[PDB]
Amino acid sequence: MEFAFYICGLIAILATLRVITHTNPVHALLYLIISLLAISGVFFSLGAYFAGALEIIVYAGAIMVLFVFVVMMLNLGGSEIEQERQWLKPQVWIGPAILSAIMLVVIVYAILGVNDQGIDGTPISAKAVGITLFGPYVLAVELASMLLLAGLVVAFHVGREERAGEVLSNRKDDSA
Amino acid sequence: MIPLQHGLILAAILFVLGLTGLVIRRNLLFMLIGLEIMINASALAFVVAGSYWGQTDGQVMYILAISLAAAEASIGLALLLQLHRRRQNLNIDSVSEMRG
Amino acid sequence: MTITPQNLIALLPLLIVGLTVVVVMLSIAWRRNHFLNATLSVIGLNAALVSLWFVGQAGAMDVTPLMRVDGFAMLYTGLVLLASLATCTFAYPWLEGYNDNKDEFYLLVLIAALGGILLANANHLASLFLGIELISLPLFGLVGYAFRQKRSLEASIKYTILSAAASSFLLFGMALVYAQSGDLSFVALGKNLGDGMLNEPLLLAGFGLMIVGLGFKLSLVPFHLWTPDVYQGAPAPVSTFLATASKIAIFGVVMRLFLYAPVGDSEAIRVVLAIIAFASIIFGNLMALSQTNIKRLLGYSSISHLGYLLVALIALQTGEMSMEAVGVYLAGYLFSSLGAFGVVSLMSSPYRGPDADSLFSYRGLFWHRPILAAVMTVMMLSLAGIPMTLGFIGKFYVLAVGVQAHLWWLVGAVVVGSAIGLYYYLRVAVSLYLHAPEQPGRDAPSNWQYSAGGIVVLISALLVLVLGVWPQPLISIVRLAMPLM
Amino acid sequence: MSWISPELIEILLTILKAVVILLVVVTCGAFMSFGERRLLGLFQNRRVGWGGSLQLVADMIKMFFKEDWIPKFSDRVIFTLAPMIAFTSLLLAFAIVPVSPGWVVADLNIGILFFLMMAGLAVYAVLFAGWSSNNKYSLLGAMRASAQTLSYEVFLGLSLMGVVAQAGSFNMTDIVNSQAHVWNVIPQFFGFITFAIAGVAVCHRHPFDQPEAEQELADGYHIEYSGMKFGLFFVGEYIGIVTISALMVTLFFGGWQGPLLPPFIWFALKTAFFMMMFILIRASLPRPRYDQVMSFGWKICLPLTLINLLVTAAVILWQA
Amino acid sequence: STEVIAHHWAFAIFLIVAIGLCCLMLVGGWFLGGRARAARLRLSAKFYLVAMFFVIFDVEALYLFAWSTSIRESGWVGFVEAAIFIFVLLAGLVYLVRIGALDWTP
Ligand SMILES: CCCCCCCCCCCCCCCCCC(=O)OC[C@H](COP(=O)(O)OCCN)OC(=O)CCCCCCCCCCCCCCCCC
Ligand SMILES: [Cl-]
Repeated sequence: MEFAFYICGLIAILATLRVITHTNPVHALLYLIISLLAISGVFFSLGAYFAGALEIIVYAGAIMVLFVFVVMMLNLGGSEIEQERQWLKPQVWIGPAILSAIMLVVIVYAILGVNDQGIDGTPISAKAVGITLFGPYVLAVELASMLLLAGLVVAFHVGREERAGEVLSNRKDDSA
Repeated sequence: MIPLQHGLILAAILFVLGLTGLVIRRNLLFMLIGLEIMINASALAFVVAGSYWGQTDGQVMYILAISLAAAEASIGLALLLQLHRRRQNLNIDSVSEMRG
Repeated sequence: MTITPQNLIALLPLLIVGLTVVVVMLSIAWRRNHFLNATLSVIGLNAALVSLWFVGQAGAMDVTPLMRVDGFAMLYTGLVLLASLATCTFAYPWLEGYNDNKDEFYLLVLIAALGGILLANANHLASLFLGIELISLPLFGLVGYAFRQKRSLEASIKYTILSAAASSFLLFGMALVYAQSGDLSFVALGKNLGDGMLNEPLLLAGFGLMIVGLGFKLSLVPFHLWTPDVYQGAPAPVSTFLATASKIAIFGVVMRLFLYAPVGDSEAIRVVLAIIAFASIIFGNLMALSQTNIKRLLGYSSISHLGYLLVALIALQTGEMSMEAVGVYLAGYLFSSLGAFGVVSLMSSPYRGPDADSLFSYRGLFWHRPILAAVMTVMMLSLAGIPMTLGFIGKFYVLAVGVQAHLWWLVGAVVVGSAIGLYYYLRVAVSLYLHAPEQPGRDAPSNWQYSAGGIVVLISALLVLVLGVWPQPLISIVRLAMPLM
Repeated sequence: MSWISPELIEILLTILKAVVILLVVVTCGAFMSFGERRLLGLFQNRRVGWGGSLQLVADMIKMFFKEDWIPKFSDRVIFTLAPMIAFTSLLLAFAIVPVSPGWVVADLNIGILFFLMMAGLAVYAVLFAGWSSNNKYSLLGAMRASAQTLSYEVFLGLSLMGVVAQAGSFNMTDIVNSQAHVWNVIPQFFGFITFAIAGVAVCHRHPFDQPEAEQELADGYHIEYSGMKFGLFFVGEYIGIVTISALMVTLFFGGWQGPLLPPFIWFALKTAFFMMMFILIRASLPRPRYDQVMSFGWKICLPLTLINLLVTAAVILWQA
Repeated sequence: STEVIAHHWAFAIFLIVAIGLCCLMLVGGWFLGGRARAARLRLSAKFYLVAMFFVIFDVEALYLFAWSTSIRESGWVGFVEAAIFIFVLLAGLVYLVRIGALDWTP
């Protein structure tokens, strides 16, 4: 459990850094999937068996698939932005990095001053979560369907193509 | 046993890394990718807290969070498609016509 | 708690709007019909407004651990339903010129309204988190409904990315609050802390990260840079909803949170909220002083109006008029905003591409659209807070709550901010009666649907004036709508 | 034997049995590849070793000693990872399959959820193969195949929710013990049909193979692959069929529960029937159009799975 | 119990051997055997929509999975709640099919 938490916790931080600093979009997504698998191990180490599985079933097996689909559809990668590698230029990342560092320091300070009896790791099952979802949190599940419906309707409205054909040519203003 | 503080620090590191990514990258794709790291880190914190208190509420909040991430990434990537189809450019700096 | 038959009556508004979302979607499935689908949406939203009567007769009750139905919930539910019916009446004339799928607009307005009703009854952090996303995700599509317009796409991309970032700060903050509390209910946030121990570092940090998310949605400095760009890019019908429903729905849940949460009476949070209010009041008016775009001007205006409301929140744990002030102020802001944004919608309908957003377009409105100019004048005076308008009665409440709470720096800001505001509000008002010989103005549509929008902005102006001279009726209703403490 | 302890041997015999299961599964998948090719020939009315059994060994030697090749302009990491995912996805999912009482690599609480986790990651093999290949036509074929998979991966889990509902658990052993009296093939018949359709689609087997048939601008996500890397995809498919077949036995056919023969024999017997049932299907089934497969997954299977679960719930709560 | 510890080690070894076996076969192919000395276009968003629809429906299925393992404990109230959820899902599916968003051929 302890090894799993620290090893997976470290695999995640290292992979996440590779993602934000990578030039190749697909490689960045690969390191992002690696970090999601690492976070799934952290979830399992803490006893969150349901969250654990969902981390791989929905986040690294659906949301990420959609991202790869888009990168492969628009043939992303090798763009002037990813060729200039501006993010690597120190004058571009030093400022943002310092703001993030100060935010982390302040947050960590607050965390270090909290009561900590420790996380036992007793497994919380998906059955227990389901009893809660269809018991005290019933309105959440019903309204969550409406939220996903809104995503479906909006994504279709702005994501639908006006030009028919599996292969389309990139025209300015998508002129037909 | 894992110290609750250690779990919360892991989430904070992944949150600040995701934010740094959203600000240093001009590509809309890397900005959307950075947001996924931030929302995953917030969901991880809820699971850590729910595990410390031994409650299913942490995992229930995680499910609501991943549901938003799925819906937000869906709409987010749809706008990326529209921008690419009309401007063949993902530099967010170019999407800055309205100002002042 | 479980869902008893009695609990189900208190959910009528949420259940009716939800059923409307389904029936309208099944109607679009059967056959796209702009008139029928718009009509079905309006009928469902009205039915929900009428159901509020039955909810009130039933009485205050906590349906589940996530929702508490009381007078406050009914009042804010009514406000969101009114601002949403208006959005629909303003959309039909505009969507008539939209040569593309138009039934989905109403479908999204309904789901966003569901978010506001949830936020009105929200008594749990999960409800707060879900309600904001139910009122934000539909708006991403509404702000970018005319994706073919460059400004509308820019507005949608800006709102989506910034709202997503704001949702992560909110969730992370709620997670840190949970790590210290162990309960996600508002009444438990700060309850476990002992005497003099309320300022627990992590509890304060969680609230601080939650404020970044809530402050963004309420366009409060320093999370306000998005307001002018999104308000201008979003289609005019949508701008009306973003300026009214979202702000009122989210400001209300924040009031309930700082009222029920024990940590709400933290001086550190109060002093931080006070700096945000002062900046929002001064920065909003100063940035709107030189605006030549009415949409951007009304954006900066929202920044200041929300700053005025925050003063009542800062004086919440010191008096009882605080809740009454916000109710009266938000009622006035609703009618005043529906009036100004609605006139912009009618002058931008039918959709012909870019909206009439330049102040030059309104430089002789009276000599073409007399009643529309008169309404805009009344709303400009109301938003300025000029006695004889409901806007002033809202400002009076804020100043009274502030004085009773000795918020002298904030009361001084309201006076300086209002003085700065008079310059731009009056400029837009007097402009309507100037003579613009240049007439590139488009002819008004001639259908009862367009005339209905004109009635909405007219009735809203009449209410702003009648309640501006005789406010006791409204004061009595808002006083009945009190949270179940 | 000084270090040997009664507990250590238990933690050693268990590891040995897990390795045995892994080897037997990989062997079965490879053998089926040959067994099929031959049976298909018999159906078409048409050797290296014993009945051609050594043909499998011959192919492996050739593929191992074949010049390994990664396209000069191909992402080596993604190009090399694709075959790996195809081979080590459903193979890992076999860890939850109880082959006999006392023989299960992992008795996990998530149980069936682990198969769904691995099935979800399998899609990346197709996507990575297409993108890394650097062949524009391969990319289109990969995207077509990937869209087809997602159209069947959508109801894959929901097809098994009726079985989970009756068992009240995701644990496979609990699911088997719950078929003691009636196998779930009878009560959850629609689930069995839908799961079979989704399972073969996930394994990219007939008739969900060749999703690039209609498009002339599509070739396949295996065009640039050669040698072992090409073989890893082929073997992965058959290992996946074995895993699916063993899941159907465990989920709809009572697993190792049989009247007289030894428990393991039943498991094998039933699994072999399913492995050969797919073979009968391959020959006796005309490939439908890409449009038909896409539509069938979203308009027929997905609704049916959602309805089966609701009806199963009503019957369960009624009987209680 | 030694049983759970034994199963933990067995699962780990199975996973390590499985991935190790794949690497062995791949590295063998690379070593064994000799070797010769030696933008304008895009794919339709119809591919994205299918993936986006999959994501939405897959996340919706998560709730039904949690209900499935707890149908008896949730009772008839839970059935009524799930029924409403499944109906909304089917209603959206009907909408997608009727608007033609689910027909690959134009
Ligand atoms: C007769 C049947 C057929 C007709 C149906 C009705 C038709 C109209 C429907 C639309 C409007 C409905 C508004 C209903 C308000 C009255 C609700 C009510 O029952 O009021 C009393 C209620 C407390 O009732 P109870 O708990 O039974 O009292 C026990 C005392 N021992 O106390 C409350 O709950 C307080 C209610 C007032 C505050 C909330 C108001 C919400 C609605 C308005 C929102 C907008 C506000 C701004 C309006 C500005 C107008 C200029
Ligand atoms: Cl007029």
